[PDB]
Amino acid sequence: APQQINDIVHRTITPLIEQQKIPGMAVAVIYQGKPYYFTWGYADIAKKQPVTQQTLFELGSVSKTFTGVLGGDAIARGEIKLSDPTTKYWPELTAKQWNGITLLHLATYTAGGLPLQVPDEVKSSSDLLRFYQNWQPAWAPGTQRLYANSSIGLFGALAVKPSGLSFEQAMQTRVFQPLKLNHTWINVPPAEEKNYAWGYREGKAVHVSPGALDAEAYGVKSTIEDMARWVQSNLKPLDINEKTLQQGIQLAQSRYWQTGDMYQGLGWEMLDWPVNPDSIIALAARPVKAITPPTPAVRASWVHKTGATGGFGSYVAFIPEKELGIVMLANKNYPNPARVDAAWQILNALQ
Ligand SMILES: *C(=O)[C@H]([C@@H](C)O)[C@H]1CC(SCCNC=N)=C(C(=O)O)N1
Repeated sequence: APQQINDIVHRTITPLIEQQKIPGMAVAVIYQGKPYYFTWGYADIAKKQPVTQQTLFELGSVSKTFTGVLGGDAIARGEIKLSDPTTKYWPELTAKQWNGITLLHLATYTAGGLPLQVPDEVKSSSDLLRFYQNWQPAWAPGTQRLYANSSIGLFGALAVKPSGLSFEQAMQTRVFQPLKLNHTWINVPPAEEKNYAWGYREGKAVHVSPGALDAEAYGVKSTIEDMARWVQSNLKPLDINEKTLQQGIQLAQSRYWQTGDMYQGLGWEMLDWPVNPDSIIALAARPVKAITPPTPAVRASWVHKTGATGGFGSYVAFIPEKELGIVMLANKNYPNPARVDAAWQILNALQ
């Protein structure tokens, strides 16, 4: 832990924890390709359990990066094509609004207005089909971006259909295991419960609730160590031995659409580096310009993903061209601006 990294990290995170009243936090900085860990506070306030490098945190929306890479891997395997109509994988989706909506639109939130959340009412596979059949797009496909769990969630569920594997089995065997993310789970096993941090919302300990397509959109839990490893894998995909996976990682970081200064990948979001911090709301509908054809992963990019659950807030960002990256996991959902400002403060300093 070079003193410079210790210094920038502690000087940035200590005040953050104090201002945001965060009970527990873990950070990993990947510098010149190697990880450095830092931990503060509590994983469980009541039982006085501290945050350690083995504490599991709910990644919330950061889970989408895993879904995007798993989708990229299925593409790489030839199991699906992003240009394929959604109906090719869900024939029961006969409603006419689906004509022209492809797996690319689902993966990138450009299907035409799918909702941020699947309604809680949807439980069964039957209610889900009914939800998508009855959904009425406000816009034609590929014209506007509206971040949506019901959009990338459907993408994740359909991308694994050809494999015959459940989404969780596919994720475990095709992404977690090959990358040695041995403490990353969609469902936390009883043996690992001792390490599962509690999230805190209004001072109350809470864990994420089950919901339709939760695994695919916001259901992964992981340790600061596994997330540092996930960041290393995304920083340098070429070191990954599994060909299809190496490929999927690259596909998830290609630039499919542009909205202002940001580009939409599969899961990951990117901005050209260098980026102004200030340049990095329940619903923000934004027109998008298609990148035809998609730009392959650009090394000079700030690649990132923010995510939260009712009780946790997380952020991951990295710059391929600098072999630099960071992961910040907390068991309190605090403002996104504060997460990005802290990450930029640290990475700019190490830049
Ligand atoms: C990630 O996808 C999640 C969710 C839609 O599954 C979003 C939710 C939030 S915070 C929304 C309002 N909550 C207030 N306590 C975030 C975020 O990272 O800010 N991600």
